[PDB]
Amino acid sequence: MREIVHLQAGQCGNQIGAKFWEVISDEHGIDPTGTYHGDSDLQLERINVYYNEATGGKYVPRAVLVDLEPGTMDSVRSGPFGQIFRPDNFVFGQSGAGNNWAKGHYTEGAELVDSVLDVVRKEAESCDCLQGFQLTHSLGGGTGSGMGTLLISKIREEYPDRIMNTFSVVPSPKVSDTVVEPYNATLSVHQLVENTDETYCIDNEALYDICFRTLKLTTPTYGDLNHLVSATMSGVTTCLRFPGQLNADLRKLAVNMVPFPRLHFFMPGFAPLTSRGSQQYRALTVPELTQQMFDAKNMMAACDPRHGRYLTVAAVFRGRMSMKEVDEQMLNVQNKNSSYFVEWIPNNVKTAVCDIPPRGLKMSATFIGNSTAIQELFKRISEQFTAMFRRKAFLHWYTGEGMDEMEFTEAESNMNDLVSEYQQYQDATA
Amino acid sequence: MREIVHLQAGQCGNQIGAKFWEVISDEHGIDPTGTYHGDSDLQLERINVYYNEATGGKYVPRAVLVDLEPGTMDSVRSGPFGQIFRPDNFVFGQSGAGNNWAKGHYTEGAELVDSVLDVVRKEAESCDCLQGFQLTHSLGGGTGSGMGTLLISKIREEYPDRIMNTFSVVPSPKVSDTVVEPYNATLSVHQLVENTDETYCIDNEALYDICFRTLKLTTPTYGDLNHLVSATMSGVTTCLRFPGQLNADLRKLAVNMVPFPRLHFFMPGFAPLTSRGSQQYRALTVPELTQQMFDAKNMMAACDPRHGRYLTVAAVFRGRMSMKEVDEQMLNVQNKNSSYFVEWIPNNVKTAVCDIPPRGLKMSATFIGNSTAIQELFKRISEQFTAMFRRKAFLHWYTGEGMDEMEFTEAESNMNDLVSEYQQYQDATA
Amino acid sequence: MRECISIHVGQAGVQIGNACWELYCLEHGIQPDGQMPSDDSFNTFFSETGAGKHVPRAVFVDLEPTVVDEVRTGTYRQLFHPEQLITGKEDAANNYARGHYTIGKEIVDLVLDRIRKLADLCTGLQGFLIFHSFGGGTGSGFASLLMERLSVDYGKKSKLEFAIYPAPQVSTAVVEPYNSILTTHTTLEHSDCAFMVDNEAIYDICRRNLDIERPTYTNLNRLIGQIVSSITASLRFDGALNVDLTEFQTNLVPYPRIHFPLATYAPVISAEKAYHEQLSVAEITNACFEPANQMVKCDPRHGKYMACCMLYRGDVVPKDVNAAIATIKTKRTIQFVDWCPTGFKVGINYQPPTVVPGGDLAKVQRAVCMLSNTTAIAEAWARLDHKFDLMYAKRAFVHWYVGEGMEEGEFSEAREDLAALEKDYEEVGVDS
Amino acid sequence: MRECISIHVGQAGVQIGNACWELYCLEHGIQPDGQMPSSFNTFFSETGAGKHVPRAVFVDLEPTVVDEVRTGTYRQLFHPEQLITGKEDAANNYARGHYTIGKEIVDLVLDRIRKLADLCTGLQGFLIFHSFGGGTGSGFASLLMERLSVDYGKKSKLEFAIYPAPQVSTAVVEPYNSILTTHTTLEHSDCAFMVDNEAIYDICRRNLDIERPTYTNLNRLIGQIVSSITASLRFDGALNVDLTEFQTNLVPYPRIHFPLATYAPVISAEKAYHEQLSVAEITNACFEPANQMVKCDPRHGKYMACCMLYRGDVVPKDVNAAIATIKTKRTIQFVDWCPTGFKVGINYQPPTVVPGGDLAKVQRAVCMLSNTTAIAEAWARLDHKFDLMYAKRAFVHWYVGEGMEEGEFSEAREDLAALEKDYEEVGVDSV
Amino acid sequence: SFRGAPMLLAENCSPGPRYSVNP
Amino acid sequence: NTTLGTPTIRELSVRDTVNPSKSFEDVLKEGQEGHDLYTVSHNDYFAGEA
Ligand SMILES: Nc1nc2c(ncn2[C@@H]2O[C@H](COP(=O)(O)OP(=O)(O)OP(=O)(O)O)[C@@H](O)[C@H]2O)c(=O)[nH]1
Ligand SMILES: Nc1nc2c(ncn2[C@@H]2O[C@H](COP(=O)(O)OP(=O)(O)OP(=O)(O)O)[C@@H](O)[C@H]2O)c(=O)[nH]1
Ligand SMILES: Nc1nc2c(ncn2[C@@H]2O[C@H](COP(=O)(O)OP(=O)(O)O)[C@@H](O)[C@H]2O)c(=O)[nH]1
Ligand SMILES: Nc1nc2c(ncn2[C@@H]2O[C@H](COP(=O)(O)OP(=O)(O)O)[C@@H](O)[C@H]2O)c(=O)[nH]1
Ligand SMILES: [Mg+2]
Ligand SMILES: [Mg+2]
Repeated sequence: MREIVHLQAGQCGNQIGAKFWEVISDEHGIDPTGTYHGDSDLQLERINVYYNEATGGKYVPRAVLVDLEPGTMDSVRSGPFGQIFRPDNFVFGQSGAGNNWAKGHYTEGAELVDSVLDVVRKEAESCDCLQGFQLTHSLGGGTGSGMGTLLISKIREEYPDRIMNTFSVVPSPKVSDTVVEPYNATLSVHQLVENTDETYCIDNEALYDICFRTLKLTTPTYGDLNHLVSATMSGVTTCLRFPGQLNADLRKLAVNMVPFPRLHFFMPGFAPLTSRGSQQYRALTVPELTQQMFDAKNMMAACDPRHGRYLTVAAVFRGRMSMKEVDEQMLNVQNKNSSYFVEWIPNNVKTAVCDIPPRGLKMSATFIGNSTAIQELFKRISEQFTAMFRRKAFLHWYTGEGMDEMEFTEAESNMNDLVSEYQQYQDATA
Repeated sequence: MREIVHLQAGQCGNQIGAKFWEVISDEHGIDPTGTYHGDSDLQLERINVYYNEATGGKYVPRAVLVDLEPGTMDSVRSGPFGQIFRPDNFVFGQSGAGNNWAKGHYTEGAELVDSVLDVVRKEAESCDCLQGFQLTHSLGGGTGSGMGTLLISKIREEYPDRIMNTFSVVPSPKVSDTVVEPYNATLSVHQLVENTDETYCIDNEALYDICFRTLKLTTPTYGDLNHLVSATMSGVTTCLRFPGQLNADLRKLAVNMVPFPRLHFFMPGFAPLTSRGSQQYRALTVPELTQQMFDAKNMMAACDPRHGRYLTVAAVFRGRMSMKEVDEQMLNVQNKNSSYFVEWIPNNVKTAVCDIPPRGLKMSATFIGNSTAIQELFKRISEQFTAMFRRKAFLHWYTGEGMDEMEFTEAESNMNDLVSEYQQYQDATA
Repeated sequence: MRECISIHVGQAGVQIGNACWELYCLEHGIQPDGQMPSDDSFNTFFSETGAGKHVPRAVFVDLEPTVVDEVRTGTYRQLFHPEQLITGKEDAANNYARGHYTIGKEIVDLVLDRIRKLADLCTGLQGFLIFHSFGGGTGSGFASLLMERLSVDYGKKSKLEFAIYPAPQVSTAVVEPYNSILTTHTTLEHSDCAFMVDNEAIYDICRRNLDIERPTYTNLNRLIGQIVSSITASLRFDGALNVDLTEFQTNLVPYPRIHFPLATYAPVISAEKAYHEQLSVAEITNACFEPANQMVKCDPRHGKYMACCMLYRGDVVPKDVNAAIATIKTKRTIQFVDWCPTGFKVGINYQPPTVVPGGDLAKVQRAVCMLSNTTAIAEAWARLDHKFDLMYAKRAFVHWYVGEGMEEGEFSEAREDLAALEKDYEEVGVDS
Repeated sequence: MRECISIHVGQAGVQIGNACWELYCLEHGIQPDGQMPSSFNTFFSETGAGKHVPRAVFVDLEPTVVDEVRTGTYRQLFHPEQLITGKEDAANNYARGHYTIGKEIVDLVLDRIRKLADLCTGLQGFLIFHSFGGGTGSGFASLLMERLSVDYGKKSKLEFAIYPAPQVSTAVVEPYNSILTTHTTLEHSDCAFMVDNEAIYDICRRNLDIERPTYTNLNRLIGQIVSSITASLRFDGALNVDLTEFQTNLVPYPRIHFPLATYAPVISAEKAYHEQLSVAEITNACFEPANQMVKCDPRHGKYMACCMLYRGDVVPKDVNAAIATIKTKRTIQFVDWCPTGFKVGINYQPPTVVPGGDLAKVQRAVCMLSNTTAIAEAWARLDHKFDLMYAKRAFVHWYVGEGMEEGEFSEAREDLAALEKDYEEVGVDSV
Repeated sequence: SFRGAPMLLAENCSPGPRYSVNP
Repeated sequence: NTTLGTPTIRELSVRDTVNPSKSFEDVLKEGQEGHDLYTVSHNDYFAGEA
């Protein structure tokens, strides 16, 4: 009908999808067993989007969990909704890539791609009308940043027309957890710009910044950061999954979000974030929802849109409001902050409304923004990559895998080509 | 009416048939004593097909247990359904063949045949209209692969028009339990091509792959080996022993599955093989069977169907189902796989439906298929069989029985002709 | 039903006979009187009588009395007829000459009449288990003359041949290679299968694994009895794949002249070592293939295998048997002949091996017996030809053999008969 | 699943392995018999009856240092075949331990490694422990790496090594063996953990307040270091870090695989419970020059890499706070071609405590693996020592009579000089 | 579709049991 | 008096797995399941029903 198959790669990707599959399961009134204990009829009308039927009142997530190290699935299997999943989709290796991109891309990936390609062929063909696939990974690992790219390269030539989204995690320069982090990312994002309909840029450090100030948790775990990220991907698809006052979906956004095919990187936002003391004294109205929405501190990307020009902005809202009160807040922000919006597109903001609020909250919103500030992310990687690459440091790890030295050169040129035309779009006269 | 006589030759045939008779007894509600404890009239409806009548409301299987060694019949007689057989159906010699094919075929087995022809004629003349003969054996034995080949030679001359099948076990190179096994097989297939309407090539290796992977069994015993055959031959005749929505019998498949008299070799299939865990995540829907119907992991032979073209395909379904989806998934599979299937025969596949489900289940299917992959079975033997024959290795056990050197060349010649014609039909233009 | 008759010859056959016939008695539960206190699994070795007494199917024939008189004065004296303990007044005294033509001929008839009546007792006869040595005069010459009269009497019946091989280094005799060389004609044309084994390799394994630093002759024979019991375990008890003698007799012998496989049994370990060692199937098949566990002092790397016979026993599953054989075949260090990529005969049984009190092996649920026919045994006969030649040049100890009554010519012809056997193995090693 | 095999070599090897397997058994709950009355698959293997055997092969050339273990409390814990002894030792002679005595037992130890490879299914690492002073622990170790490389070209082999102390020395002929072990530790290893006893003596005196330490006190710290390394493998964490991962983020060039470890906190019970303990303080203590177990100052050199491993009750927030605090310091220097030189691992379970030991029960701890250029000065001093020994040709006749050509001494000196020059090239900045 | 997965294997390797022991 | 090694008692009996003792009416009830919610969820129906 409208199905999305969820591909899960890497420990970052595996933990981000467990929390994700938790909240959507909560959204439909699904117990950890997998039956239905919800109340409203609407809680089960479009469960076919993410779930496949099973006997005895059962439903299963439409998931494919892949990780080159077998020691991560057991943590997932002992997790909250560990047994709701279909264990035939646990397709894993034995010897890990050790955060080496080429090992997961060339050496050890080639053995495990066929089995996961069978099981994505399993689920995609099982459904009737497939909207597209989704993939979750990080750009700092060896499997999600590595073999995960190979899956995209294969899946595009098989099914070209289906929408391809990845909630990729970009490594941060201020806090890094891998020395060869720029080497994999430079060789990874090159695959994204050629084969991906759209990619979402989420940085952990920006999640750390939000949890520091907006929420003020003394000890926020990696579940909380996942819980923030899990809100976004539920907020993107709530318009397609539930009836909305005005409806949209992934293709409605994606056609409206991407001016030229080389630019499909987005900064996500999610509006109602309040600390435990701030729930007491607030008035849940749509004006303050926009004020919290458009400040730069709520951003979970690592780039300030006050340093660039907003080319397009998307803001899908969840709950019942008046779109009138939605519409001037759209209009007012475009008029007041005229400089931050480009001139060759008037009406830079696109919105949608889904009637049903997120379950457990009254008002919420999600944000998809493509601004000129994303080129800040790319260039600060290049200052680290060229630092690595001038003295050929950490190069014997790659070259021993059998690939050539020119592949770094062709990737960086595509990076330098991309940011240059990205800069060129910034300085454009009407 | 339409009666069946089950020949039982060799230790492999004896244990398989012992489990086989146990299966259908539960399907027909016959206790180990020999009486009827079932409830449905359909149980006693077509009970004469397999069993014969005795006084006191007792029914007795129609089988001929043949083995050169008297030790196997003690194990069979001590089995669970052990006393239901007739003591003079047990026709056994005192010495074995020693896995020497010429000994069973010529020297010692020719002493035991005359007692065997007495009993097989006895069960033949009791029934007014016998359907056909059924024999199970291994091509790697001495009695089953040896004297058993002689048994099918004579019975064909006596009864020309009745069908006969053989659920023969075909040897495998990666796990070989006998070194003269290619010698026994090469002299056994030459008997099979001349006088056999249909053959079900069972490889023991793939079944170990079946239980380890799909079923997840730590210690699969030889009883679990015999199950998956015992469920298979039960499924072939479940249209014969019970009324069906679309009827079939052994002859309906036999005329439909043999395009030319040389090709009668088939790889079986069974749809609902699922582990204990897999019943939790499963929908008992007929699209789910079709994948388990058509997956190469499902096959019981040692030939991947991807490397050859499907000639004639057959599918019998055991259970109550709408047959719009019988011929829908039918058409979907053939259209999508138009390259693999042969082109000179459109609509390659067969259907049959039995309303009565399997005992302990709702819905079962049995696959019988003729493809070009089966030619990979025999040429593997010829690569290995030619090895010993070139140096005349293991020849004195054969030559010492009073037999020549010509038949080794003739059996290979008849073999090498069969694959060549089989390959010729692989490379054919419509 | 299957039956087997024991023709133990020599002091070695008698001593092994005391060990082995003890092993089957505890296996089946026969009391030292010969009555079961509690189906017919004993029919292969034992025979019922009028008084319900179970009689072993064996003959203990020696040519010196004192070795057998110990059996006559032992605990299990009451388990035989006072006929087949056939003795002789004067022995050959380590002479093939005396035991073939002079002293053996006085009890040819009585030995051959005895084997006739046991064969008359049995209905379905499978084969004969004959135990002797290549060293002793009674064990070599007399065992030869009985055999060549057994070939005429029973043409088809299987004649498996357990024989003791003199060790490459240690020896209890100086004239033993003279007996050994002439006996090869008996084991080449007048046999179906050979189990040549030296005492020296059995000395090594018990010390290294079983912690038997001082091996007496009883410890070696206990390992011999377990190997024999493993061969006939398929006959005595049921299994998932029972393998009779003709089943494995066919599957070791590519050419009529080449019937000399190598025996190997595993696991052989003490209780002190097995406690910290988990036991399964995958590693014990690797135990059959170590050069240090070979019952014959030889290197498997020097030769290549043409046929291998697996005899698993106990709580075993065929799946990991297939899994184990997958690992063995996927190895370059394993070498197989070009004309046999499938060289394996697997035997599966239910009942585990039994343990005798006062023994050495610990009680282990699973075990495997290996019977490997390789060309690595070719060098084993090469050293005797060198040892024979440096006595043949000096004409030493020939007056003993000539005085007893053979022409000297047959000494030379037998040497060429061994030599022809060497080149036949060399043709096997050649790969086209 | 993950598996690591310990191949303890020499007297240092057997004593360190005694310590290590002790604290491992108390970590997981294994009895001295080897049963759990009530994650273990990486270092113990199961039996049918519930017994668990360690995956270690203790091997030496002098039987006493292992027969003490044979009569020790863990006699039935270890499989007796895992204990391999030689009749005679090298007596601190590299040529003896590499070319006269070792080749007798090489076949036995390699067959044992074959047996452990058969026992294991997914093997992760070989952890070898030895010293650079002892003749057996140098030459035998060298030949076993040389063969084990061609038996498993791909498998990772971490090399824990005792480096001869800069001032104190238990032997006089130790620089020759230390010189000749370098070729093997260069061309047959993936990561090496040289450490001297003098700095651990200093740490134990200054921090843990034992005025007269023993070898057990040092070995307990080494076992704690190994436990901190392998805790990510043994149990879950927010960021589990595998050996392949932290071996990736430590080695810039194939010739440079010599990180320096560090552990914190290291303090007594009263001061431990009585001071507030936090991530900022333990991370600052990790970079103190006085807490390094290798007698060199990283302030004299430049860091190229830092592999960080927290353990216990730790939070990513204060992890990143500490990483920013450390980055904002002019005293700590970093090479130009590594603006991001950190890789942090997080593990849930706190480190355990061993009785008779020195550490307190502490809710959080930290290991550091710093790859810097400050280690090359130690090789420079040992080169000076080796030159002043080799000028007089002292003790050369021992190795010559053992049967070795003389020029490989100068060859190994040339190799060390080339390694030092490579370290200097890495130290050179392109500004 | 046609579901062809005869490829799903893990990794396991070890050298040969031929090396001498010297009795 | 004691046997050593790893005896692996059977994981499953494939009789019980694929052809269980579940009676035909119990199979019918299992197929019946939550049929109304199934028809709403994934359009899966029984035969011969509008
Ligand atoms: N393994 C083993 N070998 C034995 C045993 N007893 C004798 N032998 C071998 O037999 C050889 C000598 O032959 P014996 O069996 O002792 O005596 P014999 O066969 O009667 O021949 P004569 O001494 O001439 O009478 C010796 O070299 C031993 O190797 C035994 O108990 N175990
Ligand atoms: N840290 C530490 N070092 C040790 C220990 N035991 C020995 N060593 C070091 O090992 C060096 C000498 O080698 P040993 O370990 O005693 O024995 P070996 O390595 O087998 O060499 P040989 O003495 O020739 O047999 C000494 O200089 C010590 O520094 C120990 O328990 N802990
Ligand atoms: N947001 C988020 N990031 C995570 C989580 N777990 C790990 N990561 C990130 O993932 C990166 C390591 O990924 P890795 O496991 O090597 O990926 P793989 O090689 O594909 O398996 C680190 O930089 C972490 O920042 C999580 O739960 N949430
Ligand atoms: N599927 C199955 N195969 C068996 C069984 N018993 C034996 N076999 C196979 O049959 C072959 C040996 O047959 P064998 O006993 O020598 O037959 P015979 O000589 O005619 O009595 C072996 O390779 C086994 O794989 C059984 O119960 N089931
Ligand atoms: Mg004697
Ligand atoms: Mg020492």
